[PDB]
Amino acid sequence: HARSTGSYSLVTQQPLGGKAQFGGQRFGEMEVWALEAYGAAYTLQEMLTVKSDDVNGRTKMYKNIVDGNHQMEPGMPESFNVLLKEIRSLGINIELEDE
Amino acid sequence: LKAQTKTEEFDAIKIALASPDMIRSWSFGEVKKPETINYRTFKPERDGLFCARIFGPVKDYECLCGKYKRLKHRGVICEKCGVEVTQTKVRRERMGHIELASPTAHIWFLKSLPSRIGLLLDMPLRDIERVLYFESYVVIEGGMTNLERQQILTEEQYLDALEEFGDEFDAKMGAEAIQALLKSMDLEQECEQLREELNETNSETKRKKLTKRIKLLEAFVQSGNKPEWMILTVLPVLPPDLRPLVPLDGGRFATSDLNDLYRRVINRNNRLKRLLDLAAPDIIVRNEKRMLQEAVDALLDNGRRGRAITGSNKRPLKSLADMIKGKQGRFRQNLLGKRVDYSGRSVITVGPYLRLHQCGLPKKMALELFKPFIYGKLELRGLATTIKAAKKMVEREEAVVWDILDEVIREHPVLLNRAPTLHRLGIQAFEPVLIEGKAIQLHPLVCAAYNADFDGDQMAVHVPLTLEAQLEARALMMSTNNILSPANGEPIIVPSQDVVLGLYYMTRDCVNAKGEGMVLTGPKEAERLYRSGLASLHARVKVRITEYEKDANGELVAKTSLKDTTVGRAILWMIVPKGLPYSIVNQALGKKAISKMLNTCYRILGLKPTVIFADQIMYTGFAYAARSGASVGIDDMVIPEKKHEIISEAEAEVAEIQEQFQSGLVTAGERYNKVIDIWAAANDRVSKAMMDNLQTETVINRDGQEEKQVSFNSIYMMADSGARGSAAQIRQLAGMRGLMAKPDGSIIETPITANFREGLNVLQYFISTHGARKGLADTALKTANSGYLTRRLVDVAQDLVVTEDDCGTHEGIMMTPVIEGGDVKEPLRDRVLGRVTAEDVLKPGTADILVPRNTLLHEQWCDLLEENSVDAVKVRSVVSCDTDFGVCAHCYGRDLARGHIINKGEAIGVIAAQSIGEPGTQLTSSIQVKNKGSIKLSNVKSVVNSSGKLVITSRNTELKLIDEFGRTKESYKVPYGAVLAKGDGEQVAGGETVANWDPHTMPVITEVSGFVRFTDMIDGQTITRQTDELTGLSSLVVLDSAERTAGGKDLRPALKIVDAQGNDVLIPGTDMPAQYFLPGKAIVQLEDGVQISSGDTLARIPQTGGLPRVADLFEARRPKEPAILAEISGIVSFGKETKGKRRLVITPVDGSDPYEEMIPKWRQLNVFEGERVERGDVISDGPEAPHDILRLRGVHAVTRYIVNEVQDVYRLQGVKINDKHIEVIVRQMLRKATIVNAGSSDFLEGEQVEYSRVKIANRELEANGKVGATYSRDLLGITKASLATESFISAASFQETTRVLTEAAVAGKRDELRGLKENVIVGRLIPAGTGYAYHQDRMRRRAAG
Amino acid sequence: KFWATVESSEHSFEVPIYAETLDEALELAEWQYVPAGFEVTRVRPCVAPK
Amino acid sequence: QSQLKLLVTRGKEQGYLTYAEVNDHLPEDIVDSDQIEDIIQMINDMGIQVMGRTTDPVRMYMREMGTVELLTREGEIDIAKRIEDGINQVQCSVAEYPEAITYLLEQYDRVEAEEARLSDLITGFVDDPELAREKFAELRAQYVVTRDTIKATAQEEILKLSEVFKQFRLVPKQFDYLVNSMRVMMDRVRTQERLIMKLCVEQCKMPKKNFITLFTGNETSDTWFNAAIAMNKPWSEKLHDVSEEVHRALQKLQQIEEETGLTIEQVKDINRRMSIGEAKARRAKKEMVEANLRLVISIAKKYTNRGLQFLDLIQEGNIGLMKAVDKFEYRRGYKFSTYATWWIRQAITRSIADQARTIRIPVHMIETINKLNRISRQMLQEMGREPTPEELAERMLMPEDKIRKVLKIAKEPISMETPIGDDEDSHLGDFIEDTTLELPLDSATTESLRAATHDVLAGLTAREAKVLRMRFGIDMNTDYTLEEVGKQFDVTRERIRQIEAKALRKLRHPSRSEVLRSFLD
Ligand SMILES: [Mg+2]
Ligand SMILES: [Zn+2]
Ligand SMILES: [Zn+2]
Repeated sequence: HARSTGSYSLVTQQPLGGKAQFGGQRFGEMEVWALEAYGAAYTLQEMLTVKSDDVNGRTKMYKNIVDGNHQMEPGMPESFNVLLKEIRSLGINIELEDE
Repeated sequence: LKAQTKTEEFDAIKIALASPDMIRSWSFGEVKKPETINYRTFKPERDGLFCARIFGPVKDYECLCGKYKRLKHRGVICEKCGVEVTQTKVRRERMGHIELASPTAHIWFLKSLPSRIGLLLDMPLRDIERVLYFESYVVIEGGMTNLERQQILTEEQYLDALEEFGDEFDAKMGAEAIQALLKSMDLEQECEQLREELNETNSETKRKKLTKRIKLLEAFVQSGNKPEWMILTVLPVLPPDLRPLVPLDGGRFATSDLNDLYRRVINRNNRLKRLLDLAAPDIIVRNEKRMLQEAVDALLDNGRRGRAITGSNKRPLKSLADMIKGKQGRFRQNLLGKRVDYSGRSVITVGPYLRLHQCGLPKKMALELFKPFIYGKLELRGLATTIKAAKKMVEREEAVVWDILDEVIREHPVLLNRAPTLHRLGIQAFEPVLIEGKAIQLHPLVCAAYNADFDGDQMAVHVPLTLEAQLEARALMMSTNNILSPANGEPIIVPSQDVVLGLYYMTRDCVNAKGEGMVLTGPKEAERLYRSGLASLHARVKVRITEYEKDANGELVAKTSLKDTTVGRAILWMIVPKGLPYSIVNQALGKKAISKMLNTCYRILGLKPTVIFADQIMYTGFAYAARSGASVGIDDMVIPEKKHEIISEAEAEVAEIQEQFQSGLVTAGERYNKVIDIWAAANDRVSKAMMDNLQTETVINRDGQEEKQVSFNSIYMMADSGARGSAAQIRQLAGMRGLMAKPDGSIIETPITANFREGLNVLQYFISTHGARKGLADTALKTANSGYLTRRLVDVAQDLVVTEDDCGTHEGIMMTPVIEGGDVKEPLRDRVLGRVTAEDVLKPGTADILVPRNTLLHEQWCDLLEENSVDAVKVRSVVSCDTDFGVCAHCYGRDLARGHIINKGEAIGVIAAQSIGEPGTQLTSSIQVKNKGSIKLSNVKSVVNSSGKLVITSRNTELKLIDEFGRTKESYKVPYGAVLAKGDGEQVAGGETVANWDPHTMPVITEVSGFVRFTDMIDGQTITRQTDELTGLSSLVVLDSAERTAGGKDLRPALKIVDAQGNDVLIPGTDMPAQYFLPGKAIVQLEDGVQISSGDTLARIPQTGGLPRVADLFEARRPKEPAILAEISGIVSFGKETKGKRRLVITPVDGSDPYEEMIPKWRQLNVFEGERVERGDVISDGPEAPHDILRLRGVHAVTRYIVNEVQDVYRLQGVKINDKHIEVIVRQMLRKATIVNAGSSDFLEGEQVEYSRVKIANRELEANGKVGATYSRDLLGITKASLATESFISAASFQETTRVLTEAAVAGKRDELRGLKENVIVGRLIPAGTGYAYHQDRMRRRAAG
Repeated sequence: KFWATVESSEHSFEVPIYAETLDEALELAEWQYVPAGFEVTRVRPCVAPK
Repeated sequence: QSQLKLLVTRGKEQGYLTYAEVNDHLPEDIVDSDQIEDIIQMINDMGIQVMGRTTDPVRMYMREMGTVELLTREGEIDIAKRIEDGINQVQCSVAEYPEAITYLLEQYDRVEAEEARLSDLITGFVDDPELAREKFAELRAQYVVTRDTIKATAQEEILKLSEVFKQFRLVPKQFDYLVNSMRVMMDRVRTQERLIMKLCVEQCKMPKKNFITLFTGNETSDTWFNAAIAMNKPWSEKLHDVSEEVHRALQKLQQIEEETGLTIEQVKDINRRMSIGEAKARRAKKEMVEANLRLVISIAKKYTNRGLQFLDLIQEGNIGLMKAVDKFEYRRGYKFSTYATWWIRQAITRSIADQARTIRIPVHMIETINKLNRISRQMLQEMGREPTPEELAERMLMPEDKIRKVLKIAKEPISMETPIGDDEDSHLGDFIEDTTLELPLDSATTESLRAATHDVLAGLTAREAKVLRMRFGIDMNTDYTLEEVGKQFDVTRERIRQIEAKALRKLRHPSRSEVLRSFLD
């Protein structure tokens, strides 16, 4: 199997089995540890941000990929944002500070 | 310049309690109705859980009613139904709220482990719940009256108290009461009173439990929170898109349980609001309030009250707490993994035509993968009109797009990964090579790193999109960039199976063959001789070779000579580059030497030559292995001809012991052991028979009768070369296989006689079955265990990363060879190499510095230390590193996939945990010197006897063998009462007798000489009369103080040494006399009046392992039967024993206050009852507690205990792990320290060594002259050490989510990130490696102007 | 205080026992340990050079 | 007599306990981290587990209502008597308020003037539009006879005024508004009274003993003001400072005597009387409900599994019981039990009809579904398998094509957290694809198409580009009407419409048209 860009989940935006065009490979904790052991930060970021959970990051990437520009303009993965909302749904106030 | 308002890239985070107004801030509207959609034309019902007015439009840039449908209309709110026209994405954003009728307790803060409301109010939980449920009234601000404040009342009591005082007294009940309690509370005044109270009563418990609470209180004050907010007024509602109503095929819908819960809460709240306006009786409204509390609680966290069930479904509905926690143990979003685009996977295979930097990538796969790159690259050159056209082109698979794909594939690396990732090598970058097929082709030399077989394992591919990811993959994760194991410097690219058999069959030699004795001008005509079928591969031949050496400074020196070698080796020499001496390939080249070849090649020439060398080696290996025609037949396994006899004799042996059991000559339990011993002894005979009949068995001839050499037998070549198979395995094919054991665990006394080559009857197989089953189960379990250990290890280390460069400390540890048992279970050059010196070491002749100060010790340096006889080198370690919150490079070391010193920003903790966890799947009476050297006695007090011998009077005594070179070879421990035929500085030979003693006897000897007196020994009381019936020589046996009579139990029996005059001979050089008391069950030697001398015994007294062992070690678990140590240095004493136990009174020669402890007497003692023992001495034997080591010995002692023990576990399994990683685990373990003195922080507070030291070192100057406080280092288990983290976001991962979030919330914790895990969760660059620069720069921009 | 060494089940450990006497520490240990089916092995006084 | 042994004993007999229970009972000497965390290991080695008021209100409510004494056949009559005595008292209190009568008369002036309906002003009096039009004139007459008696003979006519006003059954909303108006007026009276009070006792220094002395009975006149301050009292001469404020604020106080047509003395009396009556009423009625709280539970036990919780049922049913107590009259002889039963049952059913659904459906829908559910029962084994989907509604009185839709929406949505196959963390909603999302490929093609169309528009004339962009929403907000285009373009009408067709033709040929042609896939 293999995938470039495919359908995404509704609740949290993530690659998903799509009509049998197959969902993306799961990148697990031990794999994250492997990326951490190596000094490669960006590969890990793009791994768990742009290539997966970033709703803007994905498209804003793809456009650059086809534009011949290899970069990334990351953001907050939809996961952690959903978690911010879920936590803030209680009497718990969690906010981002400074500049 | 104006600071900021809108959204830039944010720093850190803050978590705290939310005000009702703060809640209403997020809310864009109130949800006043339980309704969801319209039920016909499905649309959000206004003021419902789903609403366009409150939350957002159902369609992008379109009003709900449909008035303004144009993308032009944006900030306009529709007049019919107010809905701002904006993207529907805002339905994932906008919050809401609910105005509650009556106050409601937040279940998290009520039901938390400490119960935050409770300990804030100092009010018990039971009473609080009693109030909330309207079970009883609680007074609030009772003022001056008959009753106190927190005091609770009942119906009648409250009525009566009300009848007495209407005013100046106040009491309520329910949630409003707790709210009033919290609101009325004055933190300040309470603090003051607590401070006044803390200073009066002096008691441990009182002031401890007081200071803890006042700490918590002032923390809550500084937090910024307020008690009122613990009781919910407004209830926030989550965005609808996070609890979608979305439809499904067949018309059916699906929605989150949060809709059910929220709907219930809204319904009951509304009903309460109605009942209040209806003026319902109390019995009703109370019930409704309780129902509201229950509903809200069920919404926030379900399962803490009733476990409410969802509509039409038995299964309990999932609450918000369950939304945050998730499942599968402790995992929150990106830990447990996640789906990733630009990725794939497939079955894997061979392809040895590959080069170490490349891998076969299926055409279709590469197409679908780089598909977005192909799109742009097509219309970049102009081959496609637009993007759509490009899509159609690759969709039609037009012949051009292949050649267009070859462009994008060229320099763009891909990531290859396997399923059980352990060490960082589990993910390696290669260069894509287009391949026709659906299978992924992998380089053979990497198969060791991946631990991947060809039996249908699958691997996954990932595409490094961003430029930085490409360069990261190429300069870091690249295959050729890691040739070495992170665990140890040894090459991981070492040839595996077929290749080593090939090079083995090459460099092997045969006694007589074609071209024997002939001479050749060089390797060229050697290979030319072999390839022509003229000369045989293996034959003895002298050839002219030119070997080089780099021995000149930075320069290659050329030399040429005639070497005596074999044709095959000479052919192989065509490969080996430059400076390597011909002596490297001149051997048989097993799997070992073939690896050291690559190693040395890397430590001499460089990286590139090592890589190309490796590729060439693999190529020639497979080539000649193919040429070798090596096979395996049934006749290749040779069964010993003598085997059938060895059985018979053994089969006779048991029969002997079978008859003696019938005649009663031997007992059953003895018979079993005899039989099992002889049967097990037969196996060694058969096995070491077949080996001899295998290895040298080939008998050949050269111009004469017969000459024998190593066998060319195939299976043996495999076993010897290291290709596959081993002695234990070949043993099962030819000789008998083992002795099996029933599930009981006991071993059966009828071993399996037949082997695999022979047939196996029913029984034998059936018996082998249990072994098989338990084997599979065991391995399958040890996988999980290894995984868990790895997890705990990564958790305890993590954020530890190289930060500073050189901390510049002379501190470190003393590196010496392990010297275990007979000889050197691990050398010095290993534990030394790759580790920079702490201070300049000296030659035996001093004032000469070979290695200056701190310099990384590489191969040449260690070789120089090897020239000299030096047995010890002081080495800087991570545990001793002075750098706070990290490790300096000059401490850690070099070792890495590269030979150079460790880089700056590399995360060492992670690779440490990985290096320790990866191999962990493989885990489960007289001194005679083995070598020739000179005797050296270490730490011993002894005396010379009347027999001229030497008897040791010291319990702790060491015997080292120091040869003429000055190096320590043998090391042993010599018990008290041992007899030495030698002395310090003597001379011995191999096998020579040095020390002798008896295990069952603990002889009590005498240093001085004279007659033997008897004091405080009375028959029937202290002692007892017993005379031997076989001799008549007797002794009066000392009766133990447990079994003695009424008044004789109080006397301590002794043997006091007297001279001719009848005086007391004193202990030499002291005022203190010599009298040696005797313990219980201690039989004497000579009676009263009988004269003795030195060395004569006064009386002679009678007498887990594997992976979980490592687990126990790292967790610092106290053993079951710990060895007791002397807490204070001094002379030991036995007081009057009490209550089934025994007092032990230590007597300090130095100061004062003789310390006494309770030791159960049943435990066999060690320490001489009448002698002095230093602190840390063994009062009894057995396992030692790590805490005891840390406390009674010290940090350097305990770290050595850990490292040596765990290495004792791993090295026993044949596993190489550098001490470094374990040392970092240790560093993380002892990180915490508990303060003793004061003047800055609290008294008994456990606090970080880094924190404390960074404080006191700041207080040694300025401040007060020194007000700095003392502490004590504390040993924490890896899990307990992992429990401590500054970042609450990181803690919310592996710990319990609820508790962490709550405790962090009440405190107002500000998570500054700075750590790895927390930055991974929030999805930004890791504060290490590549990203380390970024986070450094920002860290500098922060806390500055 | 006094560290009392209690051993039971599959393993052992030390627990703080506060008291004014070693003997008293032992009694308070046992009274607060033995009856639960826990064995009382050892009793040690707390040193801590200050 | 051991604390630890008690902890372990509970944790042995039960076998099984939670962290909190262990934290509740701990050795006197163990308060800290390793002293508990290890004790857990101790306990989790043998008898292993780790994780009065019973909480659940099903109990507490049952007990709290279990206290209340059951009524007697005669006691019901006592309580109902207390009710009657209570209410009609406040009704008479309303009838004695002039503005209450005048309001009714004015609103009826609005009724005959077609500014409002009858249903809002009345439910009928003791009972027709004509009969209403007359009876109202009777009321007005009894008003206009008492209006002129304001001169000791009036107390006689005020009775009859009360009588005729009492004969009206007002719409509950209106009655509520009347009572509200009265109490609000009283609050105004208290505003002025307190304002005048604080300017003497709380400021001007003078006792409430002397202040209320001349206050009661006048409060409007200067008898207590202009005839007072000269009295030579310690609190007398101090009254000169604020003498302006009180006298200025007194105007409204005597104005209330006009607006309400009652002296300040009378107002407080009337409204207080009404308060007494209302309080008496509610006081009896609650006592009536609390006795019948059991019946509600007994009824609610039938409706349990219909998708509402037990306590929800008993609470809605309690509301029903309250309604029953409100609308019941013992004079009818109807047994209160069998009466209130229907009310409680009605509240229950009506509530379940509403809040038991994620998607709330109208009542007639629920009923219509019910009938189909019942019909599908009889033909189940009668047809040998089950009645065909298109044979149900034949017996129903409707077009019969409804069966589909009715059978469709009725089904409740499936929990999104429902565990799917493999029994893993895989849940249903995890497999829900996002359709509403625009795939990145298309989003890129859109950008490329924007640039492309822009390029093609860069090839035309300035005016052709301008007009073709203006005809559509190209690079602009709100595409303009063909007339508006001309309005911005000067020359107008059929002119512009031509250029459009002139542009399209130039962009029709496979030179300029070939670039964006492939977008027509
Ligand atoms: Mg395998
Ligand atoms: Zn609208
Ligand atoms: Zn350092």
